[PDB]
Amino acid sequence: QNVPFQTGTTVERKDIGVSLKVTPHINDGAALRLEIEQEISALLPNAQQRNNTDLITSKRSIKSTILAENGQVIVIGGLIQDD
Amino acid sequence: TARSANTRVIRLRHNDAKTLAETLGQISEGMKSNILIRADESTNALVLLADPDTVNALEDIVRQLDVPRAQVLVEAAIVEI
Amino acid sequence: NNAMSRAGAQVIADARTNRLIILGPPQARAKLVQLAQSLDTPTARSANTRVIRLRHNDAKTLAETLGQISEGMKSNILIRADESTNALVLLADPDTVNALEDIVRQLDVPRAQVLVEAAIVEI
Amino acid sequence: DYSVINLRYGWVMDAAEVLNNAMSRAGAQVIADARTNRLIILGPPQARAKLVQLAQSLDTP
Amino acid sequence: NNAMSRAGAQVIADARTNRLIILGPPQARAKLVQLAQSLDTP
Repeated sequence: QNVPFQTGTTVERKDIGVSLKVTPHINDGAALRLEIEQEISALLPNAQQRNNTDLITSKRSIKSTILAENGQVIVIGGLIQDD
Repeated sequence: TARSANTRVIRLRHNDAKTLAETLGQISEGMKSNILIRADESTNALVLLADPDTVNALEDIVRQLDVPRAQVLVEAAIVEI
Repeated sequence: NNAMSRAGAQVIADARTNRLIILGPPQARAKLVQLAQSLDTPTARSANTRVIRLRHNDAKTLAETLGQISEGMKSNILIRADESTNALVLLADPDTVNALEDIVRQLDVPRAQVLVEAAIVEI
Repeated sequence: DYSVINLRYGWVMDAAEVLNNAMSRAGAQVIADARTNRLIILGPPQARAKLVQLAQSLDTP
Repeated sequence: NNAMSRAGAQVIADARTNRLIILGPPQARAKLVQLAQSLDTP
């Protein structure tokens, strides 16, 4: 989805949902470079305060720059949270 | 006789004409009795005017700067439990 | 004009039709037609250029540095860039070509990666 | 006598001031070609031979 | 050039190939090749 959000009322449009922005850099051969900006947003109906849409605009947002090999499933990021 | 019909027209692939034309104009001082490389962004072409040795040298430049580039299919995956 | 010592014979140029009118001895005619036939042969400052692809580096970024070091390799020296195919156009004598290849082969390396695992414990 | 020689790496631009002063203060002469790197020398045969040898040592990096 | 007093002998430089062409007496040749061999020392 694409939602509004207040910047005052002077609201503004803003995108919510799965997203991916790649920029490669390619050698003549192996070992490509990637500039990844991946994210997963959401939107929350449950925990609403006395205010506007509590837009989970990042729920994951990894903005990294890696250098991979052209058939190799690799791991970019992670989170293990125990409580 | 000479300095007559010593010109050349080059089509370009995977490159703009003016973008390479600035670089060829900036390297063509060292190939200098006259040398003229101008561009055309409509049909993406390049007009050369040079002696045939310089014509062959600029063809060697052009044939090694017009390549099909490479593509990546990126599959990012996210698992959450 | 200086073929005859300090004149006698004469020489007249035509730069439009590339003609030579010489007024003198027949042996200077013959030997300098032979020097003409050796003289209209192509030779040096011809096909002394180079094209270099780059890896892990931009072309213009290294091109400023090579242009700022290439005064000390100077009879002419020309390194220009291309950011489209990331390439580098060299024009130099072959010793200077080999020296700039030694520069380039030691400035284009695959860089290194870090996996950082930060951890936070609170009791 | 008159002759013309090549150069592999040598420059007639640098060697012109050399060979003009190769004979003392002229006699012999020397003529440069910086497009085709040619050398036309008009003089004694031993200066020819010794300076072709200096050319062959001179076009070395 | 000032090795001989005020000329006679001559001296010719090559700053590209670092050559020295000297036209004169053999003892000035020998002593100044020795000064060259002491002269090209840091």
